[PDB]
Amino acid sequence: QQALLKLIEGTVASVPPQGGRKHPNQEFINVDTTNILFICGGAFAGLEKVIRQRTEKGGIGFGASVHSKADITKLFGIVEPEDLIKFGLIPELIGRLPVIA
Amino acid sequence: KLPTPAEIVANLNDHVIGQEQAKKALAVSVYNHYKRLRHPKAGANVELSKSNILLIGPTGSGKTLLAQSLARKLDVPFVMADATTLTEAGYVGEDVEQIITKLLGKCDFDVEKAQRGIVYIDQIDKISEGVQQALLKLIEGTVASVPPQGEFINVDTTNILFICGGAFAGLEKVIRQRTEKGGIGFGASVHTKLFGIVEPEDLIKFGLIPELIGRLPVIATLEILDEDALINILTEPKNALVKQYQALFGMENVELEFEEGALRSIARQAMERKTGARGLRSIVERCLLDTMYRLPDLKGLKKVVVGKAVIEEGREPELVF
Amino acid sequence: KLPTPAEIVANLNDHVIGQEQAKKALAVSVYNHYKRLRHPKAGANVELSKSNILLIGPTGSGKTLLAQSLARKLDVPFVMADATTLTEAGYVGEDVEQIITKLLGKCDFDVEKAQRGIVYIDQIDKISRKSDNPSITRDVSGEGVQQALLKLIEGTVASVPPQGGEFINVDTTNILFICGGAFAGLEKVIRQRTEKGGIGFGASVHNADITKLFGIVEPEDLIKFGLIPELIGRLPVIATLEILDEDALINILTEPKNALVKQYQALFGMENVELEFEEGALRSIARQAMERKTGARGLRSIVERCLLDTMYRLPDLKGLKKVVVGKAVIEEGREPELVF
Amino acid sequence: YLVPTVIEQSGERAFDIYSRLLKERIVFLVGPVTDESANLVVAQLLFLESENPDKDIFFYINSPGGSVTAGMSIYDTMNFIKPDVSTLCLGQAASMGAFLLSAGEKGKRFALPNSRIMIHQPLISGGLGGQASDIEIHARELLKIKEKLNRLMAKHCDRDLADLERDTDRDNFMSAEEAKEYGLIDQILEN
Amino acid sequence: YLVPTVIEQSERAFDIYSRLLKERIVFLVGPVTDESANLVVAQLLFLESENPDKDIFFYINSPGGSVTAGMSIYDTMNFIKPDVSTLCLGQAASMGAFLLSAGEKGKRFALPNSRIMIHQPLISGGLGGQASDIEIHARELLKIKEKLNRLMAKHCDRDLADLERDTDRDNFMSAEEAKEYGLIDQILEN
Ligand SMILES: Nc1ncnc2c1ncn2[C@@H]1O[C@H](COP(=O)(O)OP(=O)(O)OP(=O)(O)O)[C@@H](O)[C@H]1O
Ligand SMILES: Nc1ncnc2c1ncn2[C@@H]1O[C@H](COP(=O)(O)OP(=O)(O)O)[C@@H](O)[C@H]1O
Ligand SMILES: [Mg+2]
Repeated sequence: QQALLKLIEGTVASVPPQGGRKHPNQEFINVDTTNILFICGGAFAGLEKVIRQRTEKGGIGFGASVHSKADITKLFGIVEPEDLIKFGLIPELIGRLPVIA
Repeated sequence: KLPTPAEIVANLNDHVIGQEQAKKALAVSVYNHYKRLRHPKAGANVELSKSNILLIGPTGSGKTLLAQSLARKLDVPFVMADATTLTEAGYVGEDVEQIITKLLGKCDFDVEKAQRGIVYIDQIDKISEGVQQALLKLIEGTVASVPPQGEFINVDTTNILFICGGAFAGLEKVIRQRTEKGGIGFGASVHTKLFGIVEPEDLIKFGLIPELIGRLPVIATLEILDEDALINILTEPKNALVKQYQALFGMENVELEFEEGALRSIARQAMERKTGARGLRSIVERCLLDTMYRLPDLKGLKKVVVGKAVIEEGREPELVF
Repeated sequence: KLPTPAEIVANLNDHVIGQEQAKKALAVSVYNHYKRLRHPKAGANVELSKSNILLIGPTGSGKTLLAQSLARKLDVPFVMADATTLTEAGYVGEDVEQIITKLLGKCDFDVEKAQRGIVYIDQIDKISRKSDNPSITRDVSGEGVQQALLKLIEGTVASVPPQGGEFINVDTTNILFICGGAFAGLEKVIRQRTEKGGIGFGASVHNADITKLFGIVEPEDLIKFGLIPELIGRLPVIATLEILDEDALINILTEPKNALVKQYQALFGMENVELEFEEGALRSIARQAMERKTGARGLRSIVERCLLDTMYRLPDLKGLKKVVVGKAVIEEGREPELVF
Repeated sequence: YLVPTVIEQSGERAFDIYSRLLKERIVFLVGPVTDESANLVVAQLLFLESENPDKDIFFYINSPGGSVTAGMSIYDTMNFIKPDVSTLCLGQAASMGAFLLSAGEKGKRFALPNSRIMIHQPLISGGLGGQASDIEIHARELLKIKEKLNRLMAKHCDRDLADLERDTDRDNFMSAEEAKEYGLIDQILEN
Repeated sequence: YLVPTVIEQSERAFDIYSRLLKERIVFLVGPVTDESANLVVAQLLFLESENPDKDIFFYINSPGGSVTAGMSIYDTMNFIKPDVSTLCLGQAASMGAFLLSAGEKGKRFALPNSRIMIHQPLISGGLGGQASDIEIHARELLKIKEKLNRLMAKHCDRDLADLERDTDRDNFMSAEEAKEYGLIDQILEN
């Protein structure tokens, strides 16, 4: 995630010529990823639980307010960065992915 | 032209014995694959996708032999890969398309032949994830680049047929967990038919990633070779061990012969090692080393008879002059 | 004509002591290969595979001797390669084509003889596959050499420099490959495959017996060691060398033309001192060398450390005529009996 | 008691020493035979049959006896399950302990050289209170158990029922050699 | 009691007795019962499988206990291939002294201030019921008494008549007296 932060946003990457790894003793090509569109995707399995924890907190006790208790589709449709942070994504990466489809 | 699914099995029975269900399954899938590769792949037509095969069977059942026989029949190149030769850490990508370098080298690096070839992956069950992800990304359509034959070469593996196989040892208990009443009960099922009813949830519980199961729609099962099939294997096939060693003795003036009890005993010995027809060669060579060293010295010999006592006991083959 | 296996082994005994099963295996395989080439009626459906040989065994067991004796007897284009010098084609070192070049040079570049010769490759266990690299630019010395070697062991055509300074096309379909090496991890691989043991009264409970372990090697064990499966499948004949016992070590100590005993007797022949060993001394030297687990190489260390306190004094001792090394000199911290 | 923990090499797995021995098909019957101790033996015998129905199960017995019904649950489980149940006498096999020892697979019943094996008719399988009609019923049931035990013992030992009726009348203590001659065990282990 | 936890570097957390079992040390502490003897047997069987050649160290601090329980340990010690060295800590009395003398000859040890006591067995069980039952249990106790004295005489390289005299009543011995008697081979100091 940290290595993708600078790559997703504008930077000048140093890539190998289709031949080898990313070494110090390596010939390189400069590529500007400023105008390169990135589309990240993944099946956040445990995300529905996080969204349900945030939207149905409630509480325990005689004096507490118990909140009502909507499957993967409905919960994903209301996902927020807070849930993606609790899931494991760093905020620096979510800020670089403003559109959430 | 192209061999029909019936002619494929006809020619494939000469090299492999048994496993008729897997034979017809491979024949149908391969015929359909190489008919799809003859479709008008342009215009407003339907973009056709391939159907891979998953061969589940014991060791020495003939999975690799089935794949190689199909390849020899259809003039396509073939290379066997091993999922055990792919490491978790490291560049799983860099060595997963080295198989493409191997396949290209088998066909003079002509991409036109390699892109329509066959690839067998050994020990598909021994990787029960990075290796699975790479095999999945490669089984699906992808353009890989490899070094030249001496500039880099491109290979699109969408049209390459993949036949994965392996001996799923603990799969039968995964199946029995849902097909039978109980395992440890007094009266409760204490212990290839159940391999024949294998369903995706069993392979997933075994530890195969679901996306890999999704690209292996054809599941064929191979039955263990019994003491009878291991005798035919010794005599019937085009490259039978008896035939090979009879030719070795036949370039000289000595006729090699086996007793039926010798074939049956040597087949039982191979079956006792849990390796199938793979162990037949070692025990046959052990049995015939009695004479292959002495035959150079023996003069006036005309035929050699290999009895069951040579295979079972420390007996010498009968030398009749 | 073609030397028969009995003749082959009868002359291997002149240089290699022990390892009878391997001498039989090598002799039979070589005779079958040469006869198969002389009678290519096997062009029929029977696909008699090229019976290549894999020569596994401990250090000092006699792999490099079997190769040399087989070479100098067969009277055939024979080369001895070392996988420690082999490299990938695009890097510094010797690519696998230099072996074919040496094979041509061994036959006056008459390709007809080279295409039917033998290629011995020592230390092939040193090019095994390994994980992605520390020392990472490319695993050049490893799997790349295995693949370039496999491309030669199976029927292909190599292009090599001319006889003088126009490349020669050499087909290696009929070139026999004999690979060898001391697979140091193979005993652990086998001991993981077996050695299950057990617990309880009615169960059998139990230094690694690498002799019987090597005697039960399977192709998958060599795959675990790091060899590519397609190479092992091309090496069907597997010759195993036992650890030299006391009697074989004694014979090596005394019988060969360049035995250690004769070497030191001539080393003392530069002086005028006679060196004599007792039968018990040879027995104890063989036992101590077998305990070092270095094969016949551990024999020189014993004979050198037992004579160290004597070679230091021979030029100073005047009037000395004979020195006798007894069992006490080897087993105990004693001095050989000096005869003036 | 503190049961030691041992490490099995495979990764590593930590076992208590009895679960480690169960992994190699060793089942212990130590102390009196109760409903709970007998059901643990039955649970282990059932479990080991599922792990491998062909491999022998080793039943180590160091028991002064116990409940007949509890011992019969072990006995029927031993005879029912497919794998042979080898029995070994450590220290002592008395009463139902000697019965279960003789109940092992013929040819695989063992005893250690200084073990003590004792056979005898059963005592109270339960109190005999209440009315004379209740006492008559419990006396008849005890006699049926007595005959059943002697009959099964005679079958195990290849002896006549009349021999077991004599020899189980009072506490019959036997060395390992005497039990081997009697027919309770097949071999005596030394090393 | 709280058994301390120790860390083995290789990390693996052991209780201190499992850690010592890893070093092939088996403890017999307190009375010899069916349960304490079977733990010793389980440890002896386990250690033979780990290494049939290495010595097993059997540390004994016991006032005695059941004869049959002690015999399960005794036969296990003699059966298993590895030598079982025995060491007396504090005391080895009754079956504890028997198991101490049962160690491998040359490897039976005692600490300098340990106390070793040998004696004929007491009740192996009550002697109630009828005179016929009492006769049977008396005969069985006499057979055990002779068996113990015979095995003790074998361990100590003494005559059976010597052990019959000396085990008549509680015979307390220092480590030096037990070494002279033949119960132990050496006395450890440092
Ligand atoms: N079987 C043998 N018969 C006679 N001499 C032997 C034998 N084995 C080893 N020697 C002695 O050992 C010396 C070197 O042995 P050799 O080089 O053949 O071992 P190697 O198998 O090549 O060892 P490594 O695998 O370490 O290279 C020779 O000079 C020879 O005298
Ligand atoms: N059904 C079969 N018919 C003929 N030969 C067989 C058969 N199964 C195995 N073999 C022989 O066994 C050897 C190795 O078998 P292999 O292809 O490795 O089986 P698998 O791929 O199932 O492990 C081959 O040389 C082949 O001749
Ligand atoms: Mg060498």
